[PDB]
Amino acid sequence: GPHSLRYFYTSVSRPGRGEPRFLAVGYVDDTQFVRFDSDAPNPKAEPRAPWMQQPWVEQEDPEYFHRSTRIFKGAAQIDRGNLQTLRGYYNQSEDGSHTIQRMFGCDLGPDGRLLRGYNQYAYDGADYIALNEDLTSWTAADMAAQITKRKWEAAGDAEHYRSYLEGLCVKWLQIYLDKGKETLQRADPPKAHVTHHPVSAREVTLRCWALGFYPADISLTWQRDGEDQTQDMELVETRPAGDGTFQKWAAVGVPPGEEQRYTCHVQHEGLPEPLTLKWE
Amino acid sequence: EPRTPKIQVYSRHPAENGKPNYLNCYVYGFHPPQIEIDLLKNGQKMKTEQSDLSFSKDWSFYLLVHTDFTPSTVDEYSCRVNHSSLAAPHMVKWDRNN
Amino acid sequence: FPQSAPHGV
Repeated sequence: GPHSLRYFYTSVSRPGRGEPRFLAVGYVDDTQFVRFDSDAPNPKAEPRAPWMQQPWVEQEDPEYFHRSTRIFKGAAQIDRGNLQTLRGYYNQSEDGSHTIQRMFGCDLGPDGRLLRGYNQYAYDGADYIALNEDLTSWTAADMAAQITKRKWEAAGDAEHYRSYLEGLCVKWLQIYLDKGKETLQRADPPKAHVTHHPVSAREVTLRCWALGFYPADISLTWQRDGEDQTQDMELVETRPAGDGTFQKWAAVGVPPGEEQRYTCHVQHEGLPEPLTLKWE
Repeated sequence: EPRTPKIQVYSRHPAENGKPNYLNCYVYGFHPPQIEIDLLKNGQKMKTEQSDLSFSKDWSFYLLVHTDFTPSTVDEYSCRVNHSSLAAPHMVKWDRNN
Repeated sequence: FPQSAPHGV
């Protein structure tokens, strides 16, 4: 199935309070595996999954962390420059805090070949420049980013991203999926139950719970006699349990006595077949 | 133009008065990334852990703030969030049904 | 395995 390797770079200026801070995190699918923080005393790339703390890493590259460290310190340095130049482009005072984000990686087909590369930037939370899926031209969001586009196009920067994607990106994603097989590929189903919560004479809340599922992707819906109630149900965002699984619920207010007319539907890649369940 | 954080306060496992559990405050969809997130027991700041700052497709940030707790009929739990998008700190009561 | 941009914006 379709897997992804994504790094997330955030730098934030702090006028007066000192030098910009830089944070990086790497994910495979919904699973974080590394972190970096330019404010840590002797700052290094740090494993943040168990399957990154295991001897295979040394064996594939004994310089894994030192190299990742080197690259994050580079990215951190470049972003300190980006924050100065973006002030200029936008004609901003030195006084306010601003933010540069970068999100990059690759998706793999079930073919297991490169499906798609990403390399995109935001400034103060808004779309700045993104590499197009040709992997040669950039989409500038505004007239500041157009300067960046002219510069990067003229220097052929896109090419260095291309070969990272076609080289290292796919290569390491397959390594991670292999070595992290038990965590990354082994997909825990939701354990689902319905709870019953009186509100008044007129409505009882039927809340459908999905707990302990990985990956985060799920569909959680109430139907009355086969008819979807999506427009008239309460559905929280999928939220992390804290143990690397996710939680979700969907609630519907129904007349008391009507409880067995409602069926909760749960679909998740970890289920042999879609769960259907009811009150008690 | 800042984006206002959404907040969910909930336990890792279904709450049982007496059983040590994990209290979670998930706060997501915010920008900029500077934010104050505390877990409160009877309105007093608990010792917490915070996830590594990350963000979504739309560039909005998300953090998870968590600690060990033991639910009890005597104790109130809440999450306090302050962000540039808010006129003043918002607090969200832990309810076991939430 | 990460990558840093060749040049600044």
